Amino acid sequence: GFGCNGXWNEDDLRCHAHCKSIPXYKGGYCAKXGFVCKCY
Repeated sequence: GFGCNGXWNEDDLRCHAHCKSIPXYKGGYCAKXGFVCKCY
């Protein structure tokens, strides 16, 4: 995943990095057992 590779591998930092790299987003929080990278 995009940093979110599960409960024991929840790198929301990298999820944020990912989403920040996407235009129209400013960040990205890691959700759903640390599996879903959700950009905002």
